[PDB]
Amino acid sequence: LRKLLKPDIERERLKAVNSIISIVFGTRRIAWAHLDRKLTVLDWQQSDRWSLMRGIYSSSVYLEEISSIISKMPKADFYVLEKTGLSIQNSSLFPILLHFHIMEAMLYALLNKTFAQDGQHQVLSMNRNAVGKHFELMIGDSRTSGKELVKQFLFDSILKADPRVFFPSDKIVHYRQMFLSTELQRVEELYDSLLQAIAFYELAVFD
Amino acid sequence: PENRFLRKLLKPDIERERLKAVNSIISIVFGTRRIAWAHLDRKLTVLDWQQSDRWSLMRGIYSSSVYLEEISSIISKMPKADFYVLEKTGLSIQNSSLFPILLHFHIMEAMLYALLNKTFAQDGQHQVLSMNRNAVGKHFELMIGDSRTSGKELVKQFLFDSILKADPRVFFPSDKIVHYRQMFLSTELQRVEELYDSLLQAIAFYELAVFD
Amino acid sequence: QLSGQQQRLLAFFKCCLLTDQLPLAHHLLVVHHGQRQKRKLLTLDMYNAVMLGWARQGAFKELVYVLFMVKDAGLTPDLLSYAAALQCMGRQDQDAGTIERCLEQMSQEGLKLQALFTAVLLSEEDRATVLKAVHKVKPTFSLPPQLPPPVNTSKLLRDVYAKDGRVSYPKLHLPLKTLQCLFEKQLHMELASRVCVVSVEKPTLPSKEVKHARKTLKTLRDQWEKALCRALRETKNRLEREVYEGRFSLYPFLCLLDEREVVRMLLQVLQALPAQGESFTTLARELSARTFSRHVVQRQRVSGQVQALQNHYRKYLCLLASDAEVPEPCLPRQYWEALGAPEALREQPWPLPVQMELGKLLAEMLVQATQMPCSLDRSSRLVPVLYHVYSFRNVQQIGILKPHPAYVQLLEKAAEPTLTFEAVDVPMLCPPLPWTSPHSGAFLLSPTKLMRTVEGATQHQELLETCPPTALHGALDALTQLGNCAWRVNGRVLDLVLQLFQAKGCPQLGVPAPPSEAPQPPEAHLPHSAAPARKAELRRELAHCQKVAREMHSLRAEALYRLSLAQHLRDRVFWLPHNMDFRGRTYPCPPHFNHLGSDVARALLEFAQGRPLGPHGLDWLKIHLVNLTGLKKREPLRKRLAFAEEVMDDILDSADQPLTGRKWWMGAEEPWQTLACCMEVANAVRASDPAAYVSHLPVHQDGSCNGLQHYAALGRDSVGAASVNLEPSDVPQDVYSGVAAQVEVFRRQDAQRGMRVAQVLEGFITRKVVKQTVMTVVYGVTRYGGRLQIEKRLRELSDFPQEFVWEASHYLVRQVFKSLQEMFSGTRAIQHWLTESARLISHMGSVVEWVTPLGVPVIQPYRLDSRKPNTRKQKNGFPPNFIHSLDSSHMMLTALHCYRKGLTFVSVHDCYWTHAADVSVMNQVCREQFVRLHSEPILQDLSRFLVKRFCSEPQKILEASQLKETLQAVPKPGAFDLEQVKRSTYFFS
DNA sequence: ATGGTGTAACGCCAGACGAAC
RNA sequence: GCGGCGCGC
DNA sequence: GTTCGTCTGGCGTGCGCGCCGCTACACCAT
Repeated sequence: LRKLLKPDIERERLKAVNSIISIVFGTRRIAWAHLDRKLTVLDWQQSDRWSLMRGIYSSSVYLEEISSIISKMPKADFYVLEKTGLSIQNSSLFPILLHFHIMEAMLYALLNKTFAQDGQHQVLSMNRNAVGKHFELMIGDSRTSGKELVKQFLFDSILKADPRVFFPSDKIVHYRQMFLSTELQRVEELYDSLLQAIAFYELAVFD
Repeated sequence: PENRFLRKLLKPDIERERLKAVNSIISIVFGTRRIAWAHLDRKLTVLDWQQSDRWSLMRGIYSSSVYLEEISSIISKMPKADFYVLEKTGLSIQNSSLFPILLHFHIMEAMLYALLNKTFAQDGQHQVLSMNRNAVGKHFELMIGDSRTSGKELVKQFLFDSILKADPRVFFPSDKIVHYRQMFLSTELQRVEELYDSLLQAIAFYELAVFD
Repeated sequence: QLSGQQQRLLAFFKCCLLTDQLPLAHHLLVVHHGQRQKRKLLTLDMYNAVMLGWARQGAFKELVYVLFMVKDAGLTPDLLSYAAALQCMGRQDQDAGTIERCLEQMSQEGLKLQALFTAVLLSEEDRATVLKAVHKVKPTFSLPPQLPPPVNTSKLLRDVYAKDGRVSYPKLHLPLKTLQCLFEKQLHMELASRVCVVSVEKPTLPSKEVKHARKTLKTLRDQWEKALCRALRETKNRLEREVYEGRFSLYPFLCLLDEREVVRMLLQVLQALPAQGESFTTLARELSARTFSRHVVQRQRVSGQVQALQNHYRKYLCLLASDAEVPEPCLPRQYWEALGAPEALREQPWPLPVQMELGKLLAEMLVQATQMPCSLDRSSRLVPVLYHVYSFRNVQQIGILKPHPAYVQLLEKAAEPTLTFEAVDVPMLCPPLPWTSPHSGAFLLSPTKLMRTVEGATQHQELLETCPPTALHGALDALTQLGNCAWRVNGRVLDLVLQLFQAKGCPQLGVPAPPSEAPQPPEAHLPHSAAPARKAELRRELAHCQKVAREMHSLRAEALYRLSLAQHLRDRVFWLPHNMDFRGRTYPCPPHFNHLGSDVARALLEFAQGRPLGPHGLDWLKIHLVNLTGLKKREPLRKRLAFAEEVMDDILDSADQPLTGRKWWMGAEEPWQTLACCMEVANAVRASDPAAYVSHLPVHQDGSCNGLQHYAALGRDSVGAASVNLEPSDVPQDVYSGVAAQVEVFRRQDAQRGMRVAQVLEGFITRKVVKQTVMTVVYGVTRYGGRLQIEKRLRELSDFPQEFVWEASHYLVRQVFKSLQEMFSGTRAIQHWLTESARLISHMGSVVEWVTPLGVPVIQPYRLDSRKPNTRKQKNGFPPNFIHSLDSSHMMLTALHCYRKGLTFVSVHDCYWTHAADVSVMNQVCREQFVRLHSEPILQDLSRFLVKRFCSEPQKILEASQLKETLQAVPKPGAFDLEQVKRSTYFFS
């Protein structure tokens, strides 16, 4: 149950959470979802294509973009990031493997607002492959798109069986209209963020 | 002209007025096993100069949580300053065999940009800078072909000279100069180039950016 | 409890024994003993060291003082202490009363008199003085005289040392005096530690700027000599003042050498420093290694070991000389041990901290002393030549000493026409020293390891010293025989190869081309208006030209050194002393120019001693020429000989006009070897009596797929033995073609069965497709690697349907593995048996160890950072290493039994080379020993050995029972009769 | 001609880690 | 020391 | 604290030797 989440957090600390922020980033966009302990999607948004991954790795631009991005996020008990399966052996994917780390660096430093005083980690890295295995999205040890499953969560309501996630009535219009407005574009971060939040609650909090 | 060279050396671009209005800086140079910094004011007085040797980073693993722990404990020992200057190496996204270093440095440069810019979220003013190492070498005439030489001799000259009246380039406090000299002599047998290049980077920053 | 600082102090005291600086050791020891916190650091070995020093100088008073410090430590005197006391009493000619009291006090302490002469390190002068001291009180004390050396009683090595039999050991062609002179030339060369070779690159071009550059470099080298001398003496003064205090320093180590040798060594390292820089630590290791080495050289020079080695070697040459006889015919090792032998010892190296400190000291001194101006055209500013750069070398950042670009450009303009080699890199100019132990052999002064453990693995050597001496005798003799082979350079072949090399080169014949022939980019860049893609296109083109230029430079330098060594040895007779790897295969020690080299390297080499062709010498030379051409691989011997008689005219034309004739030799598979063979046959047929023509050319007899031959012999596989020419046949049997045919019939079976893969592979199952796979299976090819090889053999066919690589490669690797499961059932059973056995053995936390049928211990060094064993490389590496040890044993047996018949024998693992006059004999021995090797229960002895070795520790019983279960599950042999190998013509052909 | 500066796809074992007594 | 190649079995 | 079980991920023909080299390229100015 700790093979997915790093660093190691006491299971009691995980089960006492009130709300989390699930963050998934790609090479051109980043998305996040705010879910509380009642599995209610308090927020779910993504920023348009950013200015990173333009051939150069300037730390000032990363600080500006990431700061402006996390400035729009509310406060939460834990911030979950994606830990990809990229290895230091794939020289073709070195541009990506660097980018993610830079992201993962600043998010670890900028979101742990109380780490300087109490030394308690609030930013985690959740294994993407294990999130795929949880939702049975694996095909040959490779994750497929969870777009159809998110579509089911968004448009299918009472499936004559217990729901896995809840959407507030004042926000379901914005969520579904966001889904349909971004259906033609590759927005796997938007889906995998919500799926990662649900997987976090089902695996770490309510087992 | 001078502004263009000032754009090859300093990144990101900082207003020249605010740059010339600095009271004290911290020059930071980090490697794979050590990190060192020196706190110098506008009077070229070395208020502090130390290194956090023997860390748990590198050694095969790149854990962002451990990076946060180590870098946080390192910056806990640094005083407040008007600007934080880092070393900008000549490492490129090429040379595939040494990519592990280029990642490590970036991680450092990432968190140092995030943890030392304590007021950036409100005013959007950079307090962490990147100074080109090769240009610092050209400033001290330490360049041989396309490789920078050791600045240990210049630091030793700055440390162990009594004459050189007027413009000593650097000043050492009497209550700390004994500790500085004993530190230098205790690290003379070991290659601790970060310790020297940090102080040299501070002096070069003051001479090139502040008192031009 | 050994400590680093204690190591530094003990090495200081011993080094002071070397420099005869007794007052220094007494000063430091007294100061250390006088302080409370420093007295605890001293050890009995140090007091015994200074005690032995005063004993060698005959200082009774100081030795009594040291004894007082021993009892006041308070330690107790041991064997070395009483040895020092007795030595001082004997050298000073003391009265018998003090010596008697010494023997009675020694009897009261419980020490034995013989344990002193067996357990104490004393030189023959020290042993002589101690004996003279004992003979004053105990005059009838004699050390046990041990004279006879035991003869190996191994099953396979019994007849090699048994006195029953007519031996005709071969002698060299050189007389006694000439061999003694060659010994003098090799001794001088090793004492110099350097070899200068004239560079074969370009002819005599003095030029104008070169003269000025050479003058400037000479002046700078003299200035650096003076600066290095002054800085060296000043450093010795500083370290001496540090010895004046109670602290250890490297002063006596600097007092070990003639200083001028230190300066010349530093200037040599400075001249050989690469332009890009070296790791500071590795430079320190090099300076320390050379310092220690030259220290050993001067020590042997001044201690009389060189003179005693003269008296020994000159009497050893009586066995090898042509104009001298020996009392009884015997092997070189036997005669060498019968002569003396003193053997002596080598100074144990310093601790690693001493080495590092000395090396870094010398390097930094070289940095401080060497200076130069700004060069060009003296200068107002003067700067050093070496600089620290602190760059990134291999992942981790490291300090690199880098030369100034003016110094690099100065050396490039000077164009020094000479090359420098190490004394151990060039072949010996005299017959090497016979191997008598894993620590004494090969070169006369430089030590040579017996096994090729990479980077000082220390593991194997102790197990080589553990076994009984006789157990190694066999190997120790074989390595001598290969070393005593006298070689010479073929003048014609070298003249032609050089004529091509100095002009434009010829990569088609293995002659590297100069950088002048590198591909140029046509044309120069034309940026930037158009186009952004053309900048990257010309970028990649320039990258390709630089890649080809660099690789051409690599081959050009390698061949420059090899051809330069060949030229330096043109008018000389040289020897190649041999060595072993951890598994047991033999290799020459000079790596650049030797017969294990490429085609060009082989053609340059020929036997120094000739041999008359005899009745079939010329015919075997013709068969050997056809073999070198490779044009009649599949044909029997009779058709090879008839083919040679057919192309006789092209042979003679190729011999007469090599570069201007028809160039028939240039088309052969081994062109240069074919050319030299063509010259030999041409000279042979043009003699009045070809049967008497003296031939020097080596004839090869190689075993086709030797690994599969040893596997098939182990498993007694019938079909496999028929495939690798173990069964007698009128034509040579090809295993690759047979495997291709078996895979073909499987393809037809699955094609009629309905398999889609077999239908598209119709007409494409060829020998070249399965050649690399079948060949590399013996080395551990799995289904994945074999699938990749088959892919590599399917993509280039072009006439094959699109990709279809997955189905065809997977099905073809499954069918090749199955085909080998039918042809080599016992082979794959044995490979899996050894694999599983190594899996369990190494899983128990122990490396795999075994013993060859000749008594040679083999250990695998695969470990992971004591150090835990790397079980993966153990389990994957055990079978191939075992097979390699078997063919090594076969080769060594062939060498010994051929030596009993007076033949000249050399070997390339499975290629047996001899004179054309003796080929028929060698093939008769080569098979015989083979039959005698696998006739013994190799798998049974290995299984019982591993049971006694690894299934004996009563700790774990689970793995002892499962491992004892698998080890005792020896696969049953097949039906093949091994004796048939004696009648197989193409077993070795 | 030379130097400086500006710009561009599968299966198997094993090693390690975590849990359990 | 890693990397680029080359060579023997 | 040690041992056992699981899982996840890396590897998949072996040993022996030898060269060389560790931002780059183009153009403008001296």
